[PDB]
Amino acid sequence: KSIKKKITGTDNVFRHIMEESFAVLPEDGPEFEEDGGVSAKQQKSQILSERQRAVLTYAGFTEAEKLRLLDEKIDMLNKKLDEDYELRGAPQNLVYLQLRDHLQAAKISYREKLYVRETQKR
Amino acid sequence: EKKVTQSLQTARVSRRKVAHVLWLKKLQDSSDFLQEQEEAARGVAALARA
Amino acid sequence: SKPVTVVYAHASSMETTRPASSASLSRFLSNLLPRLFLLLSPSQRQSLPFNFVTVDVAAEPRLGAFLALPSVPALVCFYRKKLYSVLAPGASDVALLRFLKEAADLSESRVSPENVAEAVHGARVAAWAERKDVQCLLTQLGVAMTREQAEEVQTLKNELVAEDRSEDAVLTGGRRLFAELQLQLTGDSPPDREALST
Amino acid sequence: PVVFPHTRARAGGKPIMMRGKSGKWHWLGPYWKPPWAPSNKARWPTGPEEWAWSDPTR
Amino acid sequence: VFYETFVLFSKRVQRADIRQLLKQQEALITKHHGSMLAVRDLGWRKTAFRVIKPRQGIFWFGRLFYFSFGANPAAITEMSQSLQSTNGVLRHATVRMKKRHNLMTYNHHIHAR
Amino acid sequence: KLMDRKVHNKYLSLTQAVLKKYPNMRFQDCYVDGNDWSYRADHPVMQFVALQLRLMNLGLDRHAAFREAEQAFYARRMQLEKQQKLNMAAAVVAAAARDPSAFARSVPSSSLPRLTAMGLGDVQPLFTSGQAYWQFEIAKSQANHLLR
Amino acid sequence: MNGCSKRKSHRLLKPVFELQQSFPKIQHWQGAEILHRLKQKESLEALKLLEMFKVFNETARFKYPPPPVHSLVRGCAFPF
Amino acid sequence: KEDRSPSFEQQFLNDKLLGQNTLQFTKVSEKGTADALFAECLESIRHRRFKLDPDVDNRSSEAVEKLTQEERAIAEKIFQRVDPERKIAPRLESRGCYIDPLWDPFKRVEELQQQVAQDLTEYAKLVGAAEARRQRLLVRASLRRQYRMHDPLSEGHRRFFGAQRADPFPTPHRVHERFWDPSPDVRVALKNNNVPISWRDLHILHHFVGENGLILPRRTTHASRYQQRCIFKAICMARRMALFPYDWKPTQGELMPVMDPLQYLVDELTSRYKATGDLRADAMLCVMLSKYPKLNYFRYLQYKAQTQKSEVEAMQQQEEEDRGDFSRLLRKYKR
Amino acid sequence: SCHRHVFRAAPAAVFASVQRWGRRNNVHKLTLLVQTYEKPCVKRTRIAEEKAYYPRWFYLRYATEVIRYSLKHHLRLGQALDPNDDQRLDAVKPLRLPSSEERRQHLRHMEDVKLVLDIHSTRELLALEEGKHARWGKSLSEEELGKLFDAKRLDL
RNA sequence: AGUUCUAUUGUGUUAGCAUGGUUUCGA
Repeated sequence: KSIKKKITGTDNVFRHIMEESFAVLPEDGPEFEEDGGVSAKQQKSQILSERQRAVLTYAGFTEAEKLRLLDEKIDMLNKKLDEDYELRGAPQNLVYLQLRDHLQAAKISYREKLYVRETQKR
Repeated sequence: EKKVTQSLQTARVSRRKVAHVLWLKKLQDSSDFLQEQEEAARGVAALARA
Repeated sequence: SKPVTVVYAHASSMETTRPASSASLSRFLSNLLPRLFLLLSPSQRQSLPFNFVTVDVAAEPRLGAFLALPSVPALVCFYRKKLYSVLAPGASDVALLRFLKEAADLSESRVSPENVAEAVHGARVAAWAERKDVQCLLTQLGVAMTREQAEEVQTLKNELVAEDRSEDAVLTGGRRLFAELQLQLTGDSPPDREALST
Repeated sequence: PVVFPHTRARAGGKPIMMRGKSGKWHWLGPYWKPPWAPSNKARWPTGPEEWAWSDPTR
Repeated sequence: VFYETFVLFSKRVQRADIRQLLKQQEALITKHHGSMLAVRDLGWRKTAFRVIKPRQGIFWFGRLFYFSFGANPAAITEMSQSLQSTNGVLRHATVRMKKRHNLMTYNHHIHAR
Repeated sequence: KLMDRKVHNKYLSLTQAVLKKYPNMRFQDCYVDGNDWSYRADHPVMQFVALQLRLMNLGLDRHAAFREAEQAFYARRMQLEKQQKLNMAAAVVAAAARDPSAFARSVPSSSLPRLTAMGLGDVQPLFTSGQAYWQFEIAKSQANHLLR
Repeated sequence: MNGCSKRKSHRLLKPVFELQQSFPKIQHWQGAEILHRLKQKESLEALKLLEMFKVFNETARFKYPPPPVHSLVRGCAFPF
Repeated sequence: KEDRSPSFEQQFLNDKLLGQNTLQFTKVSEKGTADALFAECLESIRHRRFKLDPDVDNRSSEAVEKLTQEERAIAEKIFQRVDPERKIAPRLESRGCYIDPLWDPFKRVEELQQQVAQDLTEYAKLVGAAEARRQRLLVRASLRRQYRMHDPLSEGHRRFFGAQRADPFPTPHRVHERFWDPSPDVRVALKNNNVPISWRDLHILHHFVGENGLILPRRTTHASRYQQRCIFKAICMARRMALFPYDWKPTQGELMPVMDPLQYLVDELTSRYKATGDLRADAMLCVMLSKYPKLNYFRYLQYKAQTQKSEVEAMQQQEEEDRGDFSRLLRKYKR
Repeated sequence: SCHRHVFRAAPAAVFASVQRWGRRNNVHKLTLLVQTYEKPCVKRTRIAEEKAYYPRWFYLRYATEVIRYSLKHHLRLGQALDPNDDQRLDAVKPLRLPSSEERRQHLRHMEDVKLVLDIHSTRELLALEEGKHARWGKSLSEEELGKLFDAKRLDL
């Protein structure tokens, strides 16, 4: 209203609150949080991690199936690193070379874990 | 068998009255002037005797 | 176990960086309670007449809904697992003393009234009342015990509702007459026919 | 136990509206259920709606 | 039974007048075996249209007040007539206190959700 | 014709509760004539309620019939529908003859079978809620554009 | 390979000529005037089209013609 | 690090494109529990592997229209019965309750997005940064134009393809009381949280009034017989109190119930913190808590007290290092 | 009261909107009634008569809409609805993938670049499934994945 | 059918108030 006849003799309360609120949160600070509201928070509780997804996928597998499957994977992997590009010793890429080493270490680690410490549980 | 229904009727009305007391308690708590006047009254009582 | 359990509800998690109100009441409450009985040390927690337990409102959602407190902080009392009067925040100093006085009476040394002004005034640096038992206190204690059918404890409270008082008969009169009947119907020997008729 | 229904006749009379330019009722108003009306279940088969209030305690 | 009254003040009403007005009212309450419940304030309120009250002038806004009480049912007429004679009060109404719907026990979560 | 009698239609009241708990039944068979939602014998809504009334004839109560009907139809989804879908999907993976490594003159070079394992190509899953299908079409479009 | 099993034949998809509303029969002379007013606010006329649906009532000077009987008999003769 | 610029901060999340940012995978930290090490190690095998893939997997084709004008109307109307208290929208953030996390079709996006970034090897390999910049703008334009392609039920779809409007059958206005389809916006206001509407509810009576200020009939507001009489009383009384217009609709400055002014502010702020999570709102309430202890804070306290899910999640992560997956299998073993 | 603003519109077009506004509120009807004094008896019969004619007009108005709508589209509805009618897809080409039981039979009646295209294409599929070319291409039989692979080893 | 209690109220009576057609006034 342009006319100087409205409510004038009053105290502003909104500003007071805001003014006092700068102590806990500066004006230059962020306006929004990554967590978001209820809609956003639900998402974070449903999405799974990279390591979690792998365990769930192979949860139903057993020792008799995992060991056999792994041996087949490394068997063909080596065949493509000794006679794939004829006889070479300096490939331009390190895709299969880097994957072969990682799988080999896992097999060695399994050998050390026999039962817990000793052959017998006594 | 009529006496059996007498006990049931007493229990039925008893539950209805219980809910009524809760509503009145709210008013008392929610009321500010009631408490303020009451508080003041008590204070003067002891001062006059002392 | 102690039948009276005082639950102190507060929300100090949000004020970990800048105390505004939550810590203000803790400083005064922790310094006044010990002086009136003579978070807290385990040694001094056994001499109190009620079980003082603290719970955080802004830590557990299940408990927050059960109490359903419109405000924060606020003192909530209990007696034999039952709701009791709740002291709202922002009250005067006299209100706080009142709540504590009634808390120690439900369970049933104490500071005499002559030395009450010094205890309260001296506890404010950190930065009982002369009224007898309340009428509602005795009535609330007899209504719940009659279900348990006591023998020796029931007679005591029956005798403390009529002696040199003759001041409250429209409220406590109804329970007084029925209280005597229960006692007469508890003795092993048959009751007296003449006594019941009168 | 075996009990038969009672007569549908009741005291009073049918609703009547006073004549003339002054519109007013004589005995009963518009909200009058006759004793020969059908059951409420058949008259309102739809029942309360989903957006209706479940507590008419105004 | 319990009763409620909503009084709309004017711009020409100071705090002096408000205290006086309420004190007068309490006289009647006590007379009829009653007791005041609580007194609250609602602040200012915008009016949809201009109010033209005779011998008072024209106003566009006012201060809205609310107070609860309880007395005999016959005390409503006496109270209603007193407000009209007094200056400042341009509009008022008395509403009976209901069980569920009330300004005491039911004041939260109205506009939100 | 004297033996003709009129019976009360119990499906009007029984069907109201079924849709309230599971309102995702109207989506199925929507474009077909006869079905109205402002139902045909073949509609899921009519099938589920039919078993409830039949079971009650033996002596079961109204509430007990709901539990029995829910479990009876649940097995058909997991033991027949789910098994059928999964069985068919498996065969798709085997169709890896397009890869050059499938026949020599080895590590596969194309990721065609890998994509079909997650159910994205010619092998789509079957859900129950209508919201799941609404979001599924969104994903497809998203991935389509990025290819280009 | 997850498409619909049944063909699409719903009325909503394919508009057709029908009346999705019921009303008591109205006198021919009463409805004739109403229809004329609508036409003033500017093939076969609308009055005749509505008559086939049995919308009007059987008044004194208006009766529903009987079905064709003399031009609908078609029988076959064979031994037995 | 090397010249690594993922698509997460160069392609989208600017101007128009930040409107929707759906999270695919959670983030714990950079270096920490075993989960952090696996995330980067799995990434290392990738990237360089995108270069040796063949060009046959690129099954690119034109996107033809899916839903026709006559078909989208049926789907739009049938989807309102399941939730008449809300409007249909692509709620991508709540897909977990309807789609299994493992069978989520959105997973493909994650893989695909990483590829596009990696494929931009031309930044400085062949032509240099000179021309690289130019090409970047091209991709932004393309995506912005086609932003409407992800919503067939929306009006954007039709505009793109350029199809004529639908011609629904003429529905009669006069209907029996048995059939009624009130709008979602007005349906929620009628219930009023199972509370009868009174003269104090000024923000709800503004809907049941015409331009001239007359009382609408029972065939327009679509309300029950009992509440129709109550509504007429509330609006009538408000006018006598000079709290409602007499020949026009209310203004924006009079849409507030009869309550404590301070209560309004508090209540208002709580909704914002729950929908989008405004930081400013949270701060305001914090201060007000102490300043006005005599106020209702039930909703504010409950929301904060419900943040315990973050603390418990730490225990699950801590046990994950010791192969403690038994907590997840038990929850899934429901049957 | 009604107020309208003219913006990029001819005066005649705007004037046609306000004219129809009075009909909804019966502005004209009320203006004339108050001019002349009407006896209470006449209003008793007039008020009742308006409750029978107006409802009939609404039903007839909807009927005219269908005639115009159907005229521009032709067609006509008939008694075609029958419960005893299975609405099955006509010609219905799309079907489930073969289970390998019928694949072999197909090659038996198609051996004879046009018609010989299938040769060496589907045959390699069968060999690959049995595991003849590649050691990793061997698939699983249909009789060893349902008996003790899905009915007992279910994740749930 | 009838009595008691509880929810519900454009049915009878009711003095001041608000709005409005007509009418009235012109520091």
